[PDB]
Amino acid sequence: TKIPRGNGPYSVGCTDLMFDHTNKGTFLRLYYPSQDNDRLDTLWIPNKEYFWGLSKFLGTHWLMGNILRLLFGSMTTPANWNSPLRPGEKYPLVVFSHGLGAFRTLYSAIGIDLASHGFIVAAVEHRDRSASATYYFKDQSAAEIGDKSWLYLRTLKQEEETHIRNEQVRQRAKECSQALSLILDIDHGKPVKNALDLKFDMEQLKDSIDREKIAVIGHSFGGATVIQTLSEDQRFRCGIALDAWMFPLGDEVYSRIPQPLFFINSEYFQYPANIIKMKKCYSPDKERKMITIRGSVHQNFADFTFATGKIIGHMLKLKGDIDSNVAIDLSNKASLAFLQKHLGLHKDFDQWDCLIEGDDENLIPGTNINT
Repeated sequence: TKIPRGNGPYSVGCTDLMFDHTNKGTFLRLYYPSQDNDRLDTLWIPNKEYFWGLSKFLGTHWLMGNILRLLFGSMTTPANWNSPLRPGEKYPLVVFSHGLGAFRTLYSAIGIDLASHGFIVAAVEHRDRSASATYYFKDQSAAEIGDKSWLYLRTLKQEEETHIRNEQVRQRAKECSQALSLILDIDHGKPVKNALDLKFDMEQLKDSIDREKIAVIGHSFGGATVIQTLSEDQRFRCGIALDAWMFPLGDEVYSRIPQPLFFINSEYFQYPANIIKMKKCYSPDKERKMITIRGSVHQNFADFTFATGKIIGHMLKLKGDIDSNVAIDLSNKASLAFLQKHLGLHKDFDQWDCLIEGDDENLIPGTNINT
């Protein structure tokens, strides 16, 4: 309801796709240009179990899950649920990777804005136990019945963090690559039975993808995921890391990323041990850009920044000093200029090329840490 509408001229639809039905299958939320703009009715957090998972992630208990559920269980996001895909054009494609404790529906302000500018967005739900919650089906009959097996976030010990975070980032990159293969195979006529029964016929995606114009975007854990996925999969032609959390990455990735990479940071999250890993990606033979959104916190990139009032938002660290709409517009506009530049798009996003340089009252070129 306070999650902003896309600023672009396309109307936006949304659906969910799970294939195959198993814990090793792909689960994603699709944002796309819709033919028609009938009602902004997409349910933001569609199952009680995500609220239960958010509560466990936050360190609270059962009452917190029910409180979040009471507060946000009927909150919508501004996209036409299961609206037909707009025909007649091949769309560039973004694969989006969520942060630790998030899941596929929590970056709709970004997904919806990109889609309103003519992108298809596949927001993946990771099954590495980094999502607060996710689900899959133990067999085709459980899928037919809607009999969901839930998987909740894994809490780690200290001695575990180094090994398990790196295993999770590797699974995450496999899941981004698999999600892309799923969309590309559908684009080229692979018959798929969605494990979820929804009005959106996935045959509409046949011959709807501009297969040369693929990018990967992600927040926090998903920013590390951008870098791992780029190093393994040359089908992704550039990456945008939103407040990348660099800890999970092994030292081998930094030399292994030919594609252009854009770091969009919050002012109040970053720290030298994290920033120094970002600088390790820099090379004179490669395009790396970094900007910092002045007055932003980590949560400015995710949908909970639009979920509360200005005052509660500041106390819970969901909002920064900057206005949440001003911050997301800067991140989305700079993203669009970067995607036009490195995917070769024939649109007008280059009007924001200056935001890539950090040339704005609310942007810092590079970083406040050491730029």
